[PDB]
Amino acid sequence: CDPKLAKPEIKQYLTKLYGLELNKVNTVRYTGKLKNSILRKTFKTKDFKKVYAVLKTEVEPFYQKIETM
Amino acid sequence: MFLKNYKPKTPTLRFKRDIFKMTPFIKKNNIFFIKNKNKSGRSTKGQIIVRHRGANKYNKHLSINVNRNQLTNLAIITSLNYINKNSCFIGLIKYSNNCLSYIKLANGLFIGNYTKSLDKPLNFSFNFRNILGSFIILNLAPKHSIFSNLISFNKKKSNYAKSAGTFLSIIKKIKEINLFILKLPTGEKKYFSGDSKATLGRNSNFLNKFTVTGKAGINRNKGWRSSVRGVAMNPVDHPHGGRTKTNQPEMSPWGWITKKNK
Amino acid sequence: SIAKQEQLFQNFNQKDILNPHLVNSVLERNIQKRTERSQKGLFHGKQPKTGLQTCFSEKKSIRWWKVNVHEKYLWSDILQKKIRIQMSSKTLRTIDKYGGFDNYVLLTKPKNMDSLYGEYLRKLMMFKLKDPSFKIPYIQKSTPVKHEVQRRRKVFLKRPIVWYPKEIRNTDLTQLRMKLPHNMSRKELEDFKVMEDLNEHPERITMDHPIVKREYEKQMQELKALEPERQKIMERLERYRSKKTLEKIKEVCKQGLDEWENVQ
Amino acid sequence: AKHTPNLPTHDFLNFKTMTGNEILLNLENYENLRPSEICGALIELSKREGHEEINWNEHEWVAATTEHVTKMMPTYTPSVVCYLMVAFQRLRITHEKLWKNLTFAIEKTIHKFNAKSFAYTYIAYLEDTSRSSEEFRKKLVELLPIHLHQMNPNQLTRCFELTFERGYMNEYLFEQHFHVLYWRRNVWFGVNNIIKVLEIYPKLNFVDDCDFFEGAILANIPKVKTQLNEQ
Amino acid sequence: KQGQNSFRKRLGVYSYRMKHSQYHKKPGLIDLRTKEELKKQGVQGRYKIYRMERDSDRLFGQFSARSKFLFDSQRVPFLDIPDLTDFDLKPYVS
RNA sequence: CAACUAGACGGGAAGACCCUAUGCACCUUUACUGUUAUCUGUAAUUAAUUUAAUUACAUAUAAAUAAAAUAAAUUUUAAUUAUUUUUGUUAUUGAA
RNA sequence: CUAAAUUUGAUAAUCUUAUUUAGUGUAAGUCGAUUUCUAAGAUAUAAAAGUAUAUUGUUAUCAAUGAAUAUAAAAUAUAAAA
RNA sequence: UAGUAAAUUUCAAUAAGUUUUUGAAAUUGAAAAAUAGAGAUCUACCUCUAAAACUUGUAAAGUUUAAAUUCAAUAGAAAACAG
Ligand SMILES: [Mg+2]
Ligand SMILES: [Mg+2]
Ligand SMILES: [Mg+2]
Ligand SMILES: [Mg+2]
Ligand SMILES: [Mg+2]
Ligand SMILES: [Mg+2]
Ligand SMILES: [Mg+2]
Ligand SMILES: [Mg+2]
Ligand SMILES: [Mg+2]
Ligand SMILES: [Mg+2]
Ligand SMILES: [Mg+2]
Ligand SMILES: [Mg+2]
Ligand SMILES: [Mg+2]
Ligand SMILES: [Mg+2]
Ligand SMILES: [Mg+2]
Ligand SMILES: [Mg+2]
Ligand SMILES: [Mg+2]
Ligand SMILES: [Mg+2]
Ligand SMILES: [Mg+2]
Ligand SMILES: [Mg+2]
Ligand SMILES: [Mg+2]
Ligand SMILES: [Mg+2]
Ligand SMILES: [Mg+2]
Ligand SMILES: [Mg+2]
Ligand SMILES: [Mg+2]
Ligand SMILES: [Mg+2]
Ligand SMILES: [Mg+2]
Ligand SMILES: [Mg+2]
Ligand SMILES: [Mg+2]
Ligand SMILES: [Mg+2]
Ligand SMILES: [Mg+2]
Ligand SMILES: [Mg+2]
Ligand SMILES: [Mg+2]
Ligand SMILES: [Mg+2]
Ligand SMILES: [Mg+2]
Ligand SMILES: [Mg+2]
Repeated sequence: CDPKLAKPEIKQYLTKLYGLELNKVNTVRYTGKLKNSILRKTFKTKDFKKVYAVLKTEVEPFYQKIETM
Repeated sequence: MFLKNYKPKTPTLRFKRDIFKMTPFIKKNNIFFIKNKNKSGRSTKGQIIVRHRGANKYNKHLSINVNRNQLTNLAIITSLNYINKNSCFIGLIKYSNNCLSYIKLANGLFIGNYTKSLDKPLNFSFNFRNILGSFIILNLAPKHSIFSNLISFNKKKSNYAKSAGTFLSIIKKIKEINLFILKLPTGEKKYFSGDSKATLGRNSNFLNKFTVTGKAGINRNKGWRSSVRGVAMNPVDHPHGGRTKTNQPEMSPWGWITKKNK
Repeated sequence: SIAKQEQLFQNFNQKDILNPHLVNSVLERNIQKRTERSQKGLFHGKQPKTGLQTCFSEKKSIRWWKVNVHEKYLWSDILQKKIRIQMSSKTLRTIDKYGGFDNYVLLTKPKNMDSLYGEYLRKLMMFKLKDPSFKIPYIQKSTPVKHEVQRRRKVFLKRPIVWYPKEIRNTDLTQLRMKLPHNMSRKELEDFKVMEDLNEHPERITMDHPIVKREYEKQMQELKALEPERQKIMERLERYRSKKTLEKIKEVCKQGLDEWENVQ
Repeated sequence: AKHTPNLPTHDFLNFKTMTGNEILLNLENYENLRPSEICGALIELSKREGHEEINWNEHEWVAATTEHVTKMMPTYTPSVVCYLMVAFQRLRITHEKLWKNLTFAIEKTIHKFNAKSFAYTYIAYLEDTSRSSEEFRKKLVELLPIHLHQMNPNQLTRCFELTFERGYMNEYLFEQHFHVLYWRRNVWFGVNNIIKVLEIYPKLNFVDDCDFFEGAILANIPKVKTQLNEQ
Repeated sequence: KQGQNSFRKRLGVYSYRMKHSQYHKKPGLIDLRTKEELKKQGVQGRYKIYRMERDSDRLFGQFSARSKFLFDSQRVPFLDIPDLTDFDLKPYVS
């Protein structure tokens, strides 16, 4: 997500648009970490927010993780 | 209300003498009690303006009826409490309407005694035939008497004799113009009016004069820090400073003469 | 309009000259050469100055001249209010010329009267003429502010002088306070002379009298309301374990009652 | 912009300059305004020209304004109640449910009123015998001398007449409290308030054992003459 | 690590995690970097911060005198998203 | 190479004490000149009458004794008694 | 924490709180804060004063190191408790 | 442009450390062109002038461009991406 968002906006954003039933919604915020370019000038990355959407239904693990490799 | 001569079990208890502060008879309340910031001799801008002053373990405030005009019922005394800055006792006072307050007590009182305020002459207190420690008008008083907390007719608060063991003896009485001539603790004289008001009898703790601290830590725990001579000090810091401990004239650090005729 | 003090109030309305927050924006500013007091008052263009004091050996040092000031309250016949005013001795010299104060504010040019406060009063004094239905409840900087108590004693107000119980806090406790003669009623003045005479002749005091019969009933009711609190006290001393400390105090408290008996 | 006016934080509304019409628009939004804001809206209508010719009992929003108060009256602070009373007093308003919930909102708060705020009750409830019972009025008389001595002069003589015409006046109140003030504190009242006195003392079967007509009043009038007009 | 030092004073407070747990007051209503500058502006910065917290959209319900919070769904923004079933258009034109 | 330290007027601070410079700093005082606190006469603010007091004007507090302003009640908030203050401020004289 | 590499880690290094590159990871109706209350204090600040621009700041906002609290919610008045 | 002009004590800026003038602080305060003021203290004679307002756009640091005067990487700027 964009970290400006909030849960009750996320809730109706999904149920209206993708139309999937949910029991619970969670939220976690992260800060973009600092790194170094090739020429060794610093630059900060972007801040982002994570959402752990809990559902009623079953899910296939193709969306839950990456393939077994 | 009595002195304690201590047995010299230490160096500081050899000469010490202090008063029984009567903790069993002090039922403490949260009705009249504030503890303010301790002012260590400083302004609001933090600068010291009066020296030799600091922390006080015995800081408090207890609100008192110096002026007891507002009620005339008879009263008793339930308890007591001690004040530090003047080393005076006080006592609660329960009026017949179950009211409550603190007062300045006089010497010779204690729990169980009665006290009131008086609008009218003395024969018309059928209760409280004894008269000590009562709020009374100066005209409505005997020939001989002594007053301890005076409230002049042109005034709200009291400004004289508020300390321990003090009083104001009478020299004259002029009922014509209603003008009395009272003596102060120093000896000076002042015109007062018989429409004014005061208490009867000396204030509590006549016996502070017969006291010995005996320990520096009894003053440190009041807000009295350590003084320093002007002679140990360097010449920058004090106008006596130097190696000579003799000095014409004898001065103050801001610059002015302390000892006159001298 | 060449006066900088006129440009500021220039575009104000009959409705914006009342907003006190906005006027204070204009009176609490700083002008180029004029002081910050000289706009709070009506000096007639006068300001202090500096210069060089001298000596015998011709040394020199900064010295400050200053301007006379005459703090004063004046009444404006138009506005029907009093106004504080600081002013020089040239204003007094002139107010008598133009006649009254409401003509000084209202005939001078702002170039000579270099105050802002003198032009704020001017415009409040023209609108009142152009509309006598103009309500001016409060004039700005008209009078100072007086508090009740100092800043130190703001704390001690918190706790009550006498605590009254719930049944009694709001009743008429008025006959109970101690009564000086000028405060007290007609009947009580007459009763006082009766009380004033029998003090000298207590043989005449009996319960067969209205006043004494009136009082003795009252006072004995007060005593009877205290005996419960008395009994609660004497129990405390009774169940108190140490008696030497008690007998010690009674030796002291007697020393006070003896003095009071034999005063001299 | 330089030199801004340094205005406070509070978002309240100053009606004190607004025209009367500009007040009524903001009274449309009565459900949302704060109770301290209504007080400043209604009292000022009294100060605007043309409030006598109107009957505000029939005006739409002023009517609904009351019906919002009568619900939320006991929620309000004790100061506020004295601010409404005067406003509905000054606006000539009659609403039975209004004058019930005020009175029960005042028996609560009678102990937190300033003297000046005890007066505006003592007039409003005695200037009309219909706004309450007599039991409530008898309480007010039993509470008057608490606040009497400290009130304005113009605020006493209005409280001194409303006793006599209603008949609650006793010897206790007259000889202890009232007569002492006029007999000692005599011209402090002023000229417009002594006129009313001299029409009442004769009605009272009064004696003049005092010598205050000459010595207290008449001897002390010419110390005030600035107050005197042709009327 | 190298070259991170002076770059990190300059950011200052780029996140809510940094200071002690009792430092950030009314966090989400205003972005930190606009709040941390105003607090260096002294007095009017405080007043300006208070006026924005008052008039902030992202307060989805009033506070309480207690630790509990009041949630009003009417302050929540609304979305006009319709149903897309039986919708023939598609995001690319032939 | 291990080891020692007699000497390289041995290495480390353009070193310690002493003298000069028409150099500096801080401190002292009956060193020179001076500033200020502070004391003082006249004048302004300040008016009338009487023979220096009295009154008048004015400021404030108190006596159960008006307030006002700061969002929320519209008309000099001027009575009396006692006491306080101009032992002031500004220009000026001389001293300090 | 995981994977890969060896460049000033007081040696070496397949190792990593030397260094380099990338990726993963902190789930809250309650806890801990925010919020309410207030202390010391801060303050180009309301009103108002002082004054040379030589300054103040009884309001208001901010400010624990303190006090109380989870399930219906807000408020006036009173009393008691923590 | 009447509490103005001007005057007495002091200071300031006027080349002048002193004797003006122009202005300010304090104190006083005028006339009516027949009047008033300056002319290095005062007097006389004469001469000159009339003590109201307004009016000269581009000043300044910063960026960029064109040109002249200059340096060519221990120079030029602190910096040939560096506040
Ligand atoms: Mg979370
Ligand atoms: Mg100091
Ligand atoms: Mg000392
Ligand atoms: Mg010593
Ligand atoms: Mg020494
Ligand atoms: Mg020194
Ligand atoms: Mg010295
Ligand atoms: Mg020796
Ligand atoms: Mg201001
Ligand atoms: Mg002054
Ligand atoms: Mg931490
Ligand atoms: Mg919690
Ligand atoms: Mg060796
Ligand atoms: Mg050597
Ligand atoms: Mg030489
Ligand atoms: Mg108002
Ligand atoms: Mg003098
Ligand atoms: Mg002088
Ligand atoms: Mg591994
Ligand atoms: Mg290595
Ligand atoms: Mg390997
Ligand atoms: Mg390592
Ligand atoms: Mg590790
Ligand atoms: Mg906090
Ligand atoms: Mg804490
Ligand atoms: Mg010169
Ligand atoms: Mg020169
Ligand atoms: Mg001159
Ligand atoms: Mg001139
Ligand atoms: Mg000239
Ligand atoms: Mg000349
Ligand atoms: Mg010549
Ligand atoms: Mg010009
Ligand atoms: Mg090269
Ligand atoms: Mg090179
Ligand atoms: Mg270079």
